[PDB]
Amino acid sequence: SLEVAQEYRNLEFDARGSRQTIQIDGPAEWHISTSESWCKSSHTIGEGKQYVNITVEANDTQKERTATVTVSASGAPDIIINVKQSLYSVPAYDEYIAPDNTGMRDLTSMQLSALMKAGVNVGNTFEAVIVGNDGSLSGDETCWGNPTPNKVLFEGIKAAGFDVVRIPVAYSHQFEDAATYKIKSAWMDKVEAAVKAALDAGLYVIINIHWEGGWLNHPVDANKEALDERLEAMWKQIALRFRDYDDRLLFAGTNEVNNDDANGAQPTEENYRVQNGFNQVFVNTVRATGGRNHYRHLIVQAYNTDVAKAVAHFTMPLDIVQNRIFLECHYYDPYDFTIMPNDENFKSQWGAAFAGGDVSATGQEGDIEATLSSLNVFINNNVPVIIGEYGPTLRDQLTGEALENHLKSRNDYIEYVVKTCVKNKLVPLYWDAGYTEKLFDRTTGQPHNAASIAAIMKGLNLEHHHHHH
Repeated sequence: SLEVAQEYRNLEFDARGSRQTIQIDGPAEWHISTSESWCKSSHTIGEGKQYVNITVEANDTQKERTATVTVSASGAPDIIINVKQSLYSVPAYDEYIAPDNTGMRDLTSMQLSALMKAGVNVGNTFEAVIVGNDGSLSGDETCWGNPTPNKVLFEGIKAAGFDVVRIPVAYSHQFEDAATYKIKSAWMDKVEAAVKAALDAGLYVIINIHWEGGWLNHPVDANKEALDERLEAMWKQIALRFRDYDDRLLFAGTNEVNNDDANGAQPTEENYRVQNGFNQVFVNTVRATGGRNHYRHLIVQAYNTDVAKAVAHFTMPLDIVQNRIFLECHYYDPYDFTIMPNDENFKSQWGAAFAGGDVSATGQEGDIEATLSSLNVFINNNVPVIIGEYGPTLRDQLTGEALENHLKSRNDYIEYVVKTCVKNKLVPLYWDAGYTEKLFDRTTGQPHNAASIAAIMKGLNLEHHHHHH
Protein backbone atom coordinates (compact mmCIF):
# COMPACT_ATOMS: atom_id res chain seq x y z
CA SER A 1 0.00 0.00 0.00
CA LEU A 2 1.48 3.29 -1.24
CA GLU A 3 -0.18 6.57 -0.27
CA VAL A 4 0.56 10.25 -0.78
CA ALA A 5 -1.83 12.94 0.49
CA GLN A 6 -3.65 15.01 -2.18
CA GLU A 7 -1.99 18.21 -0.85
CA TYR A 8 1.36 16.83 -2.14
CA ARG A 9 0.24 15.83 -5.67
CA ASN A 10 0.66 19.26 -7.27
CA LEU A 11 3.62 21.25 -5.97
CA GLU A 12 4.35 24.90 -6.83
CA PHE A 13 7.72 26.67 -6.46
CA ASP A 14 8.78 30.23 -7.22
CA ALA A 15 11.95 30.96 -9.24
CA ARG A 16 14.28 30.94 -6.22
CA GLY A 17 16.11 27.79 -5.19
CA SER A 18 13.94 26.30 -2.42
CA ARG A 19 12.64 23.13 -0.81
CA GLN A 20 9.36 21.62 0.41
CA THR A 21 9.00 18.69 2.78
CA ILE A 22 6.35 16.16 1.75
CA GLN A 23 5.28 12.86 3.33
CA ILE A 24 5.29 9.44 1.68
CA ASP A 25 3.13 6.78 3.44
CA GLY A 26 4.54 3.63 1.89
CA PRO A 27 5.35 -0.08 2.36
CA ALA A 28 8.56 -1.85 3.42
CA GLU A 29 10.25 -0.60 0.26
CA TRP A 30 9.51 2.21 -2.18
CA HIS A 31 11.40 4.32 -4.68
CA ILE A 32 11.48 7.90 -5.99
CA SER A 33 12.79 9.41 -9.22
CA THR A 34 12.23 12.78 -10.92
CA SER A 35 11.89 13.74 -14.59
CA GLU A 36 14.26 16.77 -14.57
CA SER A 37 17.75 17.41 -13.16
CA TRP A 38 16.68 20.74 -11.56
CA CYS A 39 14.11 18.93 -9.40
CA LYS A 40 15.62 16.67 -6.74
CA SER A 41 14.26 14.25 -4.15
CA SER A 42 16.17 13.83 -0.87
CA HIS A 43 15.44 10.07 -1.15
CA THR A 44 15.83 7.54 -3.96
CA ILE A 45 14.82 4.53 -1.88
CA GLY A 46 12.60 4.56 1.21
CA GLU A 47 10.68 2.59 3.82
CA GLY A 48 7.47 3.26 5.67
CA LYS A 49 6.16 6.70 6.45
CA GLN A 50 8.88 9.24 5.62
CA TYR A 51 9.43 12.97 5.35
CA VAL A 52 10.97 13.54 1.92
CA ASN A 53 12.27 16.83 0.55
CA ILE A 54 11.59 18.05 -2.95
CA THR A 55 14.17 20.70 -3.88
CA VAL A 56 14.35 22.91 -6.95
CA GLU A 57 17.28 24.80 -8.37
CA ALA A 58 16.87 28.50 -9.07
CA ASN A 59 15.01 29.07 -12.35
CA ASP A 60 17.13 31.43 -14.52
CA THR A 61 15.44 30.32 -17.81
CA GLN A 62 12.78 33.11 -17.94
CA LYS A 63 10.11 30.46 -18.67
CA GLU A 64 7.84 28.51 -16.38
CA ARG A 65 9.07 24.95 -16.11
CA THR A 66 7.56 21.65 -15.07
CA ALA A 67 8.64 18.24 -13.85
CA THR A 68 7.26 15.10 -12.28
CA VAL A 69 8.26 13.12 -9.21
CA THR A 70 7.41 9.42 -9.43
CA VAL A 71 6.91 7.35 -6.30
CA SER A 72 6.80 3.59 -6.88
CA ALA A 73 6.56 0.29 -5.04
CA SER A 74 6.35 -3.35 -6.06
CA GLY A 75 2.81 -4.40 -6.98
CA ALA A 76 1.42 -0.90 -6.31
CA PRO A 77 0.40 1.80 -8.82
CA ASP A 78 2.90 4.64 -9.30
CA ILE A 79 2.08 7.95 -7.69
CA ILE A 80 3.15 10.82 -9.93
CA ILE A 81 3.47 14.28 -8.42
CA ASN A 82 3.41 17.42 -10.58
CA VAL A 83 6.04 20.13 -9.97
CA LYS A 84 5.69 23.61 -11.46
CA GLN A 85 8.30 26.33 -11.02
CA SER A 86 7.61 29.94 -12.07
CA LEU A 87 9.88 32.34 -13.93
CA TYR A 88 11.66 35.16 -12.08
CA SER A 89 9.55 38.23 -11.22
CA VAL A 90 10.36 41.52 -9.52
CA PRO A 91 8.72 42.86 -6.30
CA ALA A 92 5.60 44.99 -6.87
CA TYR A 93 6.23 48.73 -6.18
CA ASP A 94 3.53 51.39 -6.37
CA GLU A 95 6.12 53.70 -7.97
CA TYR A 96 6.82 51.27 -10.86
CA ILE A 97 6.70 52.62 -14.37
CA ALA A 98 6.85 50.64 -17.59
CA PRO A 99 10.25 49.64 -19.01
CA ASP A 100 11.86 52.40 -21.11
CA ASN A 101 14.85 51.85 -23.42
CA THR A 102 15.40 55.56 -24.08
CA GLY A 103 19.17 56.06 -23.94
CA MET A 104 19.60 52.34 -23.20
CA ARG A 105 21.61 50.86 -26.09
CA ASP A 106 21.05 47.26 -27.13
CA LEU A 107 24.41 46.13 -25.72
CA THR A 108 25.24 43.31 -23.33
CA SER A 109 27.18 44.29 -20.20
CA MET A 110 30.14 42.52 -21.83
CA GLN A 111 29.88 44.79 -24.91
CA LEU A 112 29.49 47.84 -22.69
CA SER A 113 32.62 46.80 -20.76
CA ALA A 114 34.68 46.96 -23.95
CA LEU A 115 33.69 50.68 -24.32
CA MET A 116 34.47 51.52 -20.71
CA LYS A 117 38.20 50.74 -20.99
CA ALA A 118 39.72 52.28 -17.85
CA GLY A 119 38.87 54.60 -15.08
CA VAL A 120 39.33 56.16 -11.68
CA ASN A 121 37.60 56.48 -8.33
CA VAL A 122 36.63 59.76 -6.68
CA GLY A 123 37.57 58.18 -3.39
CA ASN A 124 37.32 59.45 0.21
CA THR A 125 34.68 61.90 -0.88
CA PHE A 126 30.91 61.15 -1.02
CA GLU A 127 31.50 58.02 1.10
CA ALA A 128 33.46 59.99 3.79
CA VAL A 129 31.83 59.55 7.22
CA ILE A 130 32.86 60.48 10.76
CA VAL A 131 32.28 57.29 12.76
CA GLY A 132 31.70 57.40 16.50
CA ASN A 133 32.58 54.67 19.04
CA ASP A 134 28.90 53.65 19.24
CA GLY A 135 28.61 53.48 15.39
CA SER A 136 27.01 56.91 15.08
CA LEU A 137 27.61 58.60 11.67
CA SER A 138 28.17 62.24 10.80
CA GLY A 139 29.97 64.54 8.33
CA ASP A 140 29.58 65.22 4.61
CA GLU A 141 31.66 64.74 1.43
CA THR A 142 34.41 67.06 2.72
CA CYS A 143 34.96 65.35 6.08
CA TRP A 144 38.00 63.30 4.95
CA GLY A 145 39.69 66.33 3.39
CA ASN A 146 38.46 66.44 -0.19
CA PRO A 147 36.45 69.21 -1.78
CA THR A 148 33.08 68.66 -3.49
CA PRO A 149 33.61 66.97 -6.87
CA ASN A 150 33.28 69.54 -9.63
CA LYS A 151 33.03 70.01 -13.39
CA VAL A 152 36.72 70.77 -13.93
CA LEU A 153 37.74 67.58 -12.07
CA PHE A 154 35.54 65.39 -14.28
CA GLU A 155 36.70 67.23 -17.39
CA GLY A 156 40.32 66.62 -16.35
CA ILE A 157 39.65 62.91 -15.79
CA LYS A 158 38.15 62.62 -19.28
CA ALA A 159 40.93 64.67 -20.87
CA ALA A 160 43.63 62.39 -19.41
CA GLY A 161 42.11 59.39 -21.23
CA PHE A 162 39.80 57.86 -18.62
CA ASP A 163 36.31 56.87 -19.67
CA VAL A 164 34.77 55.72 -16.34
CA VAL A 165 34.53 57.22 -12.86
CA ARG A 166 33.44 55.27 -9.78
CA ILE A 167 31.88 57.54 -7.15
CA PRO A 168 31.63 55.78 -3.77
CA VAL A 169 28.66 57.20 -1.83
CA ALA A 170 27.52 57.13 1.79
CA TYR A 171 23.90 57.95 2.73
CA SER A 172 23.42 56.69 6.30
CA HIS A 173 24.92 59.86 7.78
CA GLN A 174 22.23 61.86 5.94
CA PHE A 175 18.94 60.28 7.04
CA GLU A 176 15.94 62.58 7.60
CA ASP A 177 14.30 59.63 9.40
CA ALA A 178 16.62 56.97 10.84
CA ALA A 179 13.96 54.35 11.57
CA THR A 180 12.73 54.24 7.95
CA TYR A 181 16.14 55.00 6.37
CA LYS A 182 14.70 58.06 4.62
CA ILE A 183 17.50 60.02 2.97
CA LYS A 184 17.55 63.82 3.04
CA SER A 185 16.60 65.24 -0.38
CA ALA A 186 19.33 67.88 -0.01
CA TRP A 187 21.99 65.14 0.18
CA MET A 188 20.54 63.29 -2.82
CA ASP A 189 20.67 66.60 -4.68
CA LYS A 190 24.44 66.90 -4.02
CA VAL A 191 25.10 63.34 -5.15
CA GLU A 192 22.98 63.90 -8.28
CA ALA A 193 24.79 67.17 -9.11
CA ALA A 194 28.14 65.30 -9.13
CA VAL A 195 26.72 62.46 -11.23
CA LYS A 196 25.31 64.99 -13.74
CA ALA A 197 28.70 66.82 -13.94
CA ALA A 198 30.53 63.52 -14.56
CA LEU A 199 28.07 62.44 -17.24
CA ASP A 200 28.17 65.86 -18.92
CA ALA A 201 31.99 65.52 -19.07
CA GLY A 202 31.52 62.41 -21.17
CA LEU A 203 32.21 59.74 -18.55
CA TYR A 204 30.56 56.48 -17.58
CA VAL A 205 29.53 56.83 -13.93
CA ILE A 206 29.21 54.16 -11.25
CA ILE A 207 27.50 55.00 -7.90
CA ASN A 208 27.32 52.59 -4.96
CA ILE A 209 26.44 52.35 -1.29
CA HIS A 210 29.91 52.12 0.28
CA TRP A 211 31.21 50.95 3.70
CA GLU A 212 29.72 53.89 5.68
CA GLY A 213 30.54 52.43 9.11
CA GLY A 214 30.10 48.75 8.24
CA TRP A 215 26.38 48.18 8.99
CA LEU A 216 26.09 45.68 6.11
CA ASN A 217 28.98 43.56 7.45
CA HIS A 218 26.83 40.94 9.17
CA PRO A 219 26.15 38.27 6.54
CA VAL A 220 24.38 35.86 8.90
CA ASP A 221 20.82 34.60 9.09
CA ALA A 222 20.24 36.38 12.44
CA ASN A 223 20.69 39.77 10.74
CA LYS A 224 19.56 38.97 7.18
CA GLU A 225 15.98 40.23 7.52
CA ALA A 226 17.00 43.63 8.92
CA LEU A 227 19.90 44.08 6.48
CA ASP A 228 17.87 43.04 3.42
CA GLU A 229 15.08 45.45 4.48
CA ARG A 230 17.51 48.34 4.91
CA LEU A 231 19.43 47.69 1.68
CA GLU A 232 16.10 47.63 -0.20
CA ALA A 233 14.81 50.81 1.47
CA MET A 234 17.98 52.68 0.58
CA TRP A 235 18.27 51.40 -2.99
CA LYS A 236 14.61 52.08 -3.70
CA GLN A 237 15.25 55.77 -3.03
CA ILE A 238 18.46 55.97 -4.99
CA ALA A 239 17.02 54.01 -7.94
CA LEU A 240 13.96 56.28 -8.08
CA ARG A 241 16.06 59.44 -7.97
CA PHE A 242 18.31 58.24 -10.82
CA ARG A 243 15.74 56.27 -12.85
CA ASP A 244 15.68 58.59 -15.91
CA TYR A 245 19.45 58.61 -16.54
CA ASP A 246 20.77 56.84 -19.61
CA ASP A 247 23.01 53.76 -19.82
CA ARG A 248 26.19 55.67 -19.03
CA LEU A 249 25.03 55.54 -15.36
CA LEU A 250 25.56 52.20 -13.60
CA PHE A 251 24.61 51.18 -10.07
CA ALA A 252 26.81 49.03 -7.80
CA GLY A 253 24.83 47.53 -4.93
CA THR A 254 27.44 47.11 -2.19
CA ASN A 255 31.15 47.53 -1.50
CA GLU A 256 33.29 45.01 0.52
CA VAL A 257 30.84 42.83 2.49
CA ASN A 258 32.62 41.03 5.36
CA ASN A 259 31.65 39.47 8.67
CA ASP A 260 32.87 42.18 11.09
CA ASP A 261 32.07 40.00 14.14
CA ALA A 262 34.29 37.05 13.05
CA ASN A 263 37.78 38.56 13.39
CA GLY A 264 39.15 37.37 9.95
CA ALA A 265 37.72 33.83 10.21
CA GLN A 266 37.32 31.90 6.96
CA PRO A 267 33.80 32.71 5.71
CA THR A 268 31.14 30.04 6.01
CA GLU A 269 28.48 28.76 3.62
CA GLU A 270 25.98 30.86 5.61
CA ASN A 271 28.09 33.97 4.99
CA TYR A 272 28.24 33.36 1.20
CA ARG A 273 24.51 32.61 1.04
CA VAL A 274 23.53 35.76 2.87
CA GLN A 275 26.05 37.99 1.00
CA ASN A 276 25.00 36.62 -2.40
CA GLY A 277 21.50 37.39 -1.12
CA PHE A 278 22.36 41.11 -0.70
CA ASN A 279 23.28 41.19 -4.40
CA GLN A 280 19.88 39.71 -5.21
CA VAL A 281 18.06 42.25 -3.00
CA PHE A 282 19.82 45.07 -4.84
CA VAL A 283 18.93 43.71 -8.31
CA ASN A 284 15.30 43.06 -7.26
CA THR A 285 14.94 46.59 -5.88
CA VAL A 286 16.34 48.39 -8.94
CA ARG A 287 14.34 46.30 -11.42
CA ALA A 288 11.13 46.76 -9.39
CA THR A 289 11.29 50.52 -10.15
CA GLY A 290 11.01 49.94 -13.88
CA GLY A 291 11.55 52.65 -16.47
CA ARG A 292 15.16 52.79 -17.67
CA ASN A 293 16.09 50.88 -14.49
CA HIS A 294 14.63 47.79 -16.17
CA TYR A 295 17.58 47.93 -18.60
CA ARG A 296 20.35 49.61 -16.58
CA HIS A 297 23.65 47.82 -16.24
CA LEU A 298 24.07 46.73 -12.63
CA ILE A 299 27.22 45.76 -10.78
CA VAL A 300 27.24 43.12 -8.03
CA GLN A 301 30.13 42.23 -5.74
CA ALA A 302 32.14 39.19 -4.79
CA TYR A 303 32.42 38.41 -1.07
CA ASN A 304 34.97 40.91 0.36
CA THR A 305 35.29 41.95 -3.37
CA ASP A 306 37.91 39.15 -3.29
CA VAL A 307 38.95 37.50 -6.56
CA ALA A 308 39.48 33.97 -5.22
CA LYS A 309 36.17 34.12 -3.30
CA ALA A 310 34.41 35.27 -6.50
CA VAL A 311 35.69 32.25 -8.40
CA ALA A 312 34.81 29.85 -5.55
CA HIS A 313 31.53 31.30 -4.22
CA PHE A 314 29.93 34.09 -6.27
CA THR A 315 26.54 33.23 -7.75
CA MET A 316 24.82 35.27 -10.49
CA PRO A 317 21.65 36.94 -9.31
CA LEU A 318 18.41 36.13 -11.11
CA ASP A 319 17.32 39.05 -13.29
CA ILE A 320 14.35 40.13 -15.47
CA VAL A 321 16.61 41.15 -18.44
CA GLN A 322 19.41 39.18 -20.08
CA ASN A 323 23.10 40.08 -19.79
CA ARG A 324 22.86 43.39 -17.86
CA ILE A 325 25.02 42.44 -14.84
CA PHE A 326 28.72 42.97 -14.12
CA LEU A 327 30.80 41.34 -11.36
CA GLU A 328 33.02 43.59 -9.20
CA CYS A 329 36.23 42.63 -7.42
CA HIS A 330 38.93 44.80 -5.88
CA TYR A 331 42.64 44.04 -6.19
CA TYR A 332 45.36 45.19 -3.78
CA ASP A 333 47.81 42.26 -3.76
CA PRO A 334 50.43 42.35 -2.45
CA TYR A 335 48.94 44.19 0.53
CA ASP A 336 52.31 44.91 2.19
CA PHE A 337 53.33 46.93 -0.88
CA THR A 338 50.07 48.57 -1.95
CA ILE A 339 48.14 49.73 1.13
CA MET A 340 49.76 48.46 4.37
CA PRO A 341 50.16 51.47 6.70
CA ASN A 342 53.47 53.30 7.05
CA ASP A 343 53.75 52.31 10.73
CA GLU A 344 53.70 48.60 9.81
CA ASN A 345 56.29 46.45 8.02
CA PHE A 346 55.61 47.68 4.49
CA LYS A 347 57.54 46.83 1.34
CA SER A 348 58.54 49.88 -0.70
CA GLN A 349 59.51 48.04 -3.91
CA TRP A 350 57.79 45.77 -6.43
CA GLY A 351 58.54 43.73 -9.54
CA ALA A 352 61.30 42.07 -11.57
CA ALA A 353 63.47 45.23 -11.65
CA PHE A 354 63.79 44.96 -7.83
CA ALA A 355 64.09 41.20 -7.34
CA GLY A 356 66.47 40.65 -4.35
CA GLY A 357 65.42 44.02 -2.88
CA ASP A 358 62.63 45.34 -0.61
CA VAL A 359 59.97 43.34 -2.41
CA SER A 360 57.02 41.35 -1.18
CA ALA A 361 57.08 37.50 -0.92
CA THR A 362 53.86 37.34 -2.97
CA GLY A 363 52.05 39.42 -5.56
CA GLN A 364 54.86 39.76 -8.05
CA GLU A 365 54.19 39.40 -11.81
CA GLY A 366 53.34 35.72 -11.91
CA ASP A 367 50.99 35.94 -8.91
CA ILE A 368 49.17 38.96 -10.38
CA GLU A 369 48.75 37.13 -13.73
CA ALA A 370 47.47 33.98 -12.00
CA THR A 371 44.92 35.78 -9.85
CA LEU A 372 43.55 38.18 -12.47
CA SER A 373 43.45 35.44 -15.18
CA SER A 374 41.36 33.23 -12.84
CA LEU A 375 38.48 35.66 -13.62
CA ASN A 376 38.37 34.17 -17.15
CA VAL A 377 35.63 31.85 -15.84
CA PHE A 378 33.35 34.91 -15.71
CA ILE A 379 34.51 36.46 -18.98
CA ASN A 380 33.96 33.16 -20.84
CA ASN A 381 30.49 32.96 -19.25
CA ASN A 382 29.71 36.38 -20.80
CA VAL A 383 29.90 38.14 -17.39
CA PRO A 384 32.13 41.22 -17.48
CA VAL A 385 34.31 42.14 -14.53
CA ILE A 386 35.16 45.53 -13.10
CA ILE A 387 38.26 45.75 -10.92
CA GLY A 388 36.56 48.51 -8.99
CA GLU A 389 39.64 49.51 -7.04
CA TYR A 390 43.38 48.92 -7.43
CA GLY A 391 46.51 50.98 -6.75
CA PRO A 392 49.43 51.57 -4.41
CA THR A 393 49.84 54.35 -1.87
CA LEU A 394 52.65 56.87 -2.34
CA ARG A 395 55.02 56.81 0.63
CA ASP A 396 56.15 60.43 0.47
CA GLN A 397 58.16 60.21 3.69
CA LEU A 398 60.80 58.12 1.95
CA THR A 399 63.97 59.80 0.66
CA GLY A 400 66.97 59.18 -1.58
CA GLU A 401 67.38 55.88 -3.43
CA ALA A 402 64.54 54.32 -1.41
CA LEU A 403 62.12 57.04 -2.63
CA GLU A 404 63.26 56.83 -6.24
CA ASN A 405 62.95 53.02 -6.28
CA HIS A 406 59.53 53.31 -4.60
CA LEU A 407 58.21 55.81 -7.18
CA LYS A 408 59.41 53.54 -10.01
CA SER A 409 57.96 50.46 -8.33
CA ARG A 410 54.51 52.10 -8.04
CA ASN A 411 54.48 52.91 -11.75
CA ASP A 412 55.81 49.47 -12.78
CA TYR A 413 53.08 47.89 -10.62
CA ILE A 414 50.31 50.14 -11.98
CA GLU A 415 51.28 49.45 -15.59
CA TYR A 416 51.49 45.70 -14.90
CA VAL A 417 48.08 45.49 -13.20
CA VAL A 418 46.46 47.56 -15.99
CA LYS A 419 48.03 45.52 -18.82
CA THR A 420 47.00 42.29 -17.08
CA CYS A 421 43.43 43.55 -16.76
CA VAL A 422 43.37 44.51 -20.47
CA LYS A 423 44.69 41.05 -21.46
CA ASN A 424 41.90 39.47 -19.41
CA LYS A 425 39.13 41.85 -20.59
CA LEU A 426 38.72 43.33 -17.06
CA VAL A 427 37.94 47.01 -16.51
CA PRO A 428 40.50 48.60 -14.13
CA LEU A 429 39.50 51.56 -11.89
CA TYR A 430 42.36 53.29 -10.02
CA TRP A 431 41.95 54.19 -6.33
CA ASP A 432 42.35 57.98 -6.06
CA ALA A 433 41.54 59.17 -2.53
CA GLY A 434 42.82 62.75 -3.01
CA TYR A 435 45.91 62.08 -0.86
CA THR A 436 49.47 61.21 -1.96
CA GLU A 437 48.23 58.52 -4.36
CA LYS A 438 45.97 60.96 -6.22
CA LEU A 439 46.15 61.41 -10.01
CA PHE A 440 44.55 64.86 -10.15
CA ASP A 441 44.28 68.08 -8.20
CA ARG A 442 40.69 67.85 -6.87
CA THR A 443 40.15 71.61 -6.99
CA THR A 444 41.38 72.37 -10.51
CA GLY A 445 41.19 69.00 -12.26
CA GLN A 446 44.80 69.40 -13.46
CA PRO A 447 47.08 66.36 -13.47
CA HIS A 448 48.90 65.79 -10.19
CA ASN A 449 50.85 62.67 -11.04
CA ALA A 450 51.60 62.69 -14.75
CA ALA A 451 54.00 59.75 -14.39
CA SER A 452 51.36 57.49 -12.80
CA ILE A 453 48.68 58.60 -15.31
CA ALA A 454 51.21 57.71 -18.03
CA ALA A 455 51.78 54.27 -16.42
CA ILE A 456 48.05 53.54 -16.66
CA MET A 457 47.89 54.72 -20.29
CA LYS A 458 50.99 52.61 -21.15
CA GLY A 459 49.23 49.60 -19.63
CA LEU A 460 46.11 50.32 -21.64
CA ASN A 461 47.91 50.64 -24.92
CA LEU A 462 50.79 48.19 -24.42
CA GLU A 463 49.41 45.19 -26.36
CA HIS A 464 47.62 47.27 -29.05
CA HIS A 465 50.64 49.25 -30.27
CA HIS A 466 53.47 46.97 -29.12
CA HIS A 467 52.00 43.52 -29.87
CA HIS A 468 53.94 40.26 -30.54
CA HIS A 469 53.57 36.43 -30.94
